[PDB]
Amino acid sequence: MNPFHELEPGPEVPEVVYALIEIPKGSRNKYELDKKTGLLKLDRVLYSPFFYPVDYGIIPQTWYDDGDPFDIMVIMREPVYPLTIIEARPIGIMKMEDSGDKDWKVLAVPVEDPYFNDWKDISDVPKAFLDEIAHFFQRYKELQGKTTKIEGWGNAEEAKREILRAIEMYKEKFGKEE
Amino acid sequence: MNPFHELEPGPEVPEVVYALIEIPKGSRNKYELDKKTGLLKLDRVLYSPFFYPVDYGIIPQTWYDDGDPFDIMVIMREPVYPLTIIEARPIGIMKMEDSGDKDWKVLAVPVEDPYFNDWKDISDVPKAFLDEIAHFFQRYKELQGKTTKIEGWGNAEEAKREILRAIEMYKEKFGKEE
Amino acid sequence: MNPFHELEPGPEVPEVVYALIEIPKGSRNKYELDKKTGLLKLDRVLYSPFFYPVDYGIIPQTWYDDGDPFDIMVIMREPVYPLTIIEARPIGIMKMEDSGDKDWKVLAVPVEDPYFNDWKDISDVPKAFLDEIAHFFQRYKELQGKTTKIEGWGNAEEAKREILRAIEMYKEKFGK
Amino acid sequence: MNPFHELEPGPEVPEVVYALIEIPKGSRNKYELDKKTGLLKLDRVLYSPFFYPVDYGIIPQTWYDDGDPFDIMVIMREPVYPLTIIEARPIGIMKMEDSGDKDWKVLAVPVEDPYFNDWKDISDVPKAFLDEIAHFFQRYKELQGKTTKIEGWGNAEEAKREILRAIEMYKEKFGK
Amino acid sequence: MNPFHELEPGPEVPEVVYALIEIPKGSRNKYELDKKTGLLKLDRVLYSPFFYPVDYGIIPQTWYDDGDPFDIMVIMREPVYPLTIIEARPIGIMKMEDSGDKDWKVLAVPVEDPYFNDWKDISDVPKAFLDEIAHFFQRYKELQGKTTKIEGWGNAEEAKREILRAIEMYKEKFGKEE
Amino acid sequence: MNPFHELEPGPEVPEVVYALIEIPKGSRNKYELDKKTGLLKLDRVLYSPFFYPVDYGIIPQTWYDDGDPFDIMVIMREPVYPLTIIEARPIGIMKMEDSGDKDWKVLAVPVEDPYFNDWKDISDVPKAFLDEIAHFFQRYKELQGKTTKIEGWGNAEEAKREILRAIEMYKEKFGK
Ligand SMILES: [Mg+2]
Ligand SMILES: [Mg+2]
Ligand SMILES: [Mg+2]
Ligand SMILES: [Mg+2]
Ligand SMILES: [Mg+2]
Ligand SMILES: [Mg+2]
Ligand SMILES: [Mg+2]
Ligand SMILES: [Mg+2]
Ligand SMILES: [Mg+2]
Ligand SMILES: [Mg+2]
Ligand SMILES: [Mg+2]
Ligand SMILES: [Mg+2]
Ligand SMILES: [Mg+2]
Ligand SMILES: [Mg+2]
Ligand SMILES: [Mg+2]
Ligand SMILES: [Mg+2]
Ligand SMILES: [Mg+2]
Ligand SMILES: [Mg+2]
Ligand SMILES: [Mg+2]
Ligand SMILES: [Mg+2]
Ligand SMILES: [Mg+2]
Repeated sequence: MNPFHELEPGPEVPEVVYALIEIPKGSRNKYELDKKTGLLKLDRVLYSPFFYPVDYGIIPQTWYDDGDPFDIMVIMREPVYPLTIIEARPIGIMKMEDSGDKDWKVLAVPVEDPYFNDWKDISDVPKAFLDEIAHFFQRYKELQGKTTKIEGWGNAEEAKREILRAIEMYKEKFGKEE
Repeated sequence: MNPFHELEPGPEVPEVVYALIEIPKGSRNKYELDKKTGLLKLDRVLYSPFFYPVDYGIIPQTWYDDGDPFDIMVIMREPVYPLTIIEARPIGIMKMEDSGDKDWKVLAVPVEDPYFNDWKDISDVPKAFLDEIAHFFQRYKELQGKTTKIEGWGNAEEAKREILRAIEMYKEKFGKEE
Repeated sequence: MNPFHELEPGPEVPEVVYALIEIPKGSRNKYELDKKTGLLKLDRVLYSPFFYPVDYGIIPQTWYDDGDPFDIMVIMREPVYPLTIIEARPIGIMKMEDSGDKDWKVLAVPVEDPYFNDWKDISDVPKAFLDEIAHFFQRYKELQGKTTKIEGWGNAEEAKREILRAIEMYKEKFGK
Repeated sequence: MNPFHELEPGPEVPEVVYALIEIPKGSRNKYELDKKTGLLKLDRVLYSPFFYPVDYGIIPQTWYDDGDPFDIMVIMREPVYPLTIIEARPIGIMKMEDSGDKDWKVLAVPVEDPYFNDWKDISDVPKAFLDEIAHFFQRYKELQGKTTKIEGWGNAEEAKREILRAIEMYKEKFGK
Repeated sequence: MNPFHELEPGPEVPEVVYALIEIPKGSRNKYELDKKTGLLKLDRVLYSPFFYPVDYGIIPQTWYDDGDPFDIMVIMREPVYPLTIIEARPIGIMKMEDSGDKDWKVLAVPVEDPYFNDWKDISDVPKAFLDEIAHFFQRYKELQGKTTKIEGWGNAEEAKREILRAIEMYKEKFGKEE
Repeated sequence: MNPFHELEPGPEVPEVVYALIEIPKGSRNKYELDKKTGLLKLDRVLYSPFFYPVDYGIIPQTWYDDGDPFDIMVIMREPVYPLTIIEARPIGIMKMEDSGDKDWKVLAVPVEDPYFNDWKDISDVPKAFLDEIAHFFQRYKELQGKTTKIEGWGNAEEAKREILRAIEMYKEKFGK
């Protein structure tokens, strides 16, 4: 019944994916999906007084180079609740290494918030906002002794290539028969 | 595992029903239950800076003329979280057409909040509050080009007739064997 | 000390003005600065479940055709508290009438939030956001039996010429 | 400017009074207006996980048997910010003693929230809500070793006669 | 699919247990897990303007003398959402009778909030905080006519004995085969 | 009335000081008291998704090496509103430089929250909490290109000697 395994990656992949939100914007508690049960679990409380700048979660039925479900960040005006499904349009991708692992993260906007109707690529996002997101990931685990390195941002096309790669990695990981 | 299908319509229908809340009072995000999975899903962000004036959701194992689960609005002092069950006493019904469809909505109070112990019928509700609810539905989809028409309010008896009709429509819709 | 009279209209008028916020984004309570004392006052509770879509207030030492200080709307990500001063860059103006009075409202962004650094004119705002603000003013007083008429949006140059006109109306009214 | 002394008790005393809110509904921090400066001050943090069930404050230019401004409770759907003025219609009065002093508290509704238009007397309030307010005052200082004694609720006519008495106590105390 | 039955009591019982949170700190709504479905349900609205001083919930696969899942209180700086799993370190136990029933409650801290790293026993908690918790339970059902009696606090060792007893009572209650 | 100048530094300096809060815990908006008028002003929005980990403000009638009122951080469970006065017991001091200026900050607890009754010195604070505060100041202005240097934490005795020094700097600056 774990929604990570049960939900499809999206209704029109990779143009529109499902984002399963784990962490609402504004939260200092780092939630994740419990792997066994699919419940929400507290992974940690962030060691610094930082908050997630985006709603944050995973794309169902994906896996990635870092040995986790593929991360997705959805820009929401009003945060959602954990375990909410958002139909999301990928617009770019944050390129980072986290303790040496290729922990990249899709950046997306909600299809059904008209505020974002003309946001289709990484160039549509205010620079200071991209900088704030990157800085969060650069520093949020500094007090835990972790080395993170932000490479930069890729465009919507690159995000979509990576989503398709992650859908394939899930099939290989869990032995899914086409 | 979709709670819309699994939960009973109520413990003492139609005098007391279960309200499965999708949208907490105060939310501009319009959540609904995903039909396939039963997870919470973002349907849309409202196009106007309005908020749901009531906790809003559905009665399990109901269906209605508009091709959806039967809508219920519960008056709560402190909003609940999405996917919370409230034992609710129907006190009236909002009569409206939404794009030509008979989209009526039960108005109810929580059985277990003593604040509302003497609220048993539509006449117990402040007029301005009924007007605020009606006005929300009159205008919340105006920027989406939708025609809605508020007819008025029915009493507790009429709400209860409609609940029993909706319980029957669900059985017919999903081929339930008595 | 009544901040409407004590504060200047801005540090670099009309390119940068001071916005004295009365109503934080997200409020359904309609607060105003009390004319007499300068304290925050509850004017009303909105009759509908609407909330202010922007941080809303006044430009100090202004007056306007509707017999009030000139209104200003500041787009803020995190709302401020009532009676907070924000250095604000006008980027456009909502043209409307309220109960038959000309009641236009400046739209502005905070100078000191870098998110908005490239917002300089009305074309920089998402359409749907302008539509949501206009719709709020179109309908928020409907249950009070009041009529508003929304004309549309003017640009930053219009907004600035209106700010100057409102500064001179304050001198006309209170000056001397 | 100390608003307790500067503001009038009301626009139409005792039918409509001004409530100067100190504590928004939902607070566990007990704020007061500082006697000296008129700024908001933290008096204490309540010793128990209780929150004020009403917007709580004072009527300006009043005094009372307990050596404080006369207390007022305003029922608000959305809480206000501290130091907000609310035009309030008294509808009853909580009769209690606090540490042996007569410390009654007016119960009022906002004139400008139409939700409360038909709330005019103590019989218009749900019983359970009156019970919750009384229980708050019965127990909120228990861990401080303080004794409160709740007598019961008086009606709107009592409340108004007490407001007039408190207005005259302010003149007795500060008058001249 | 009821997580009370599906989740294990903890990853390292009784030193570390899972706390399944029902009620976030700050809530006046008293939520519980629906027994049949595992959904969140509104049990009541508290009759007084009190709020839960701790995140409050249950340890999975436990049962207690009072005929309920064993209660656990987790001290969180930022409240979690209902149905969140917290890995929790027991540090003491609140001893109370509620309408004559032995309704004791584990007090615990999150393993993964470093703020609490040196909280290991009841003596690490500020006295006023223990007093506030006890006073809440002493008075929160006073308007419902219920007699509650707070005995005091036991230490971490006693809390852990009681957790193991509750794990056994669950096996006996639901006929679990070792 | 500008509370920075009007309020005294404390009721029992330096054992108990008045903290005039500018920024509630949890804010990303950086508010300050306006030097001119004493109103709350938005100085900036922090460039990163950081929030103030403490209620943050100033001690009235103090001045400091960095050309500002002396900063104070009050640990509060429930944040206060801006411009609230809190009676605060200093328990330590964050030693840092900001853009090359000595910009130390008192750490204090509220006298009137019994939760903190046994917090009297810097050793009473959880390590991780001191680390989180220091890290906030280490990184919160990084995207503004500003350099801060965190030296470490001093104890209650240091903090109190600094408060006295800051009280005398105010007299040096404004005195007369
Ligand atoms: Mg994750
Ligand atoms: Mg990682
Ligand atoms: Mg990853
Ligand atoms: Mg629905
Ligand atoms: Mg419809
Ligand atoms: Mg319907
Ligand atoms: Mg007008
Ligand atoms: Mg107007
Ligand atoms: Mg006209
Ligand atoms: Mg106007
Ligand atoms: Mg007294
Ligand atoms: Mg008293
Ligand atoms: Mg006496
Ligand atoms: Mg009194
Ligand atoms: Mg329970
Ligand atoms: Mg019990
Ligand atoms: Mg129990
Ligand atoms: Mg400096
Ligand atoms: Mg500095
Ligand atoms: Mg230097
Ligand atoms: Mg400084």
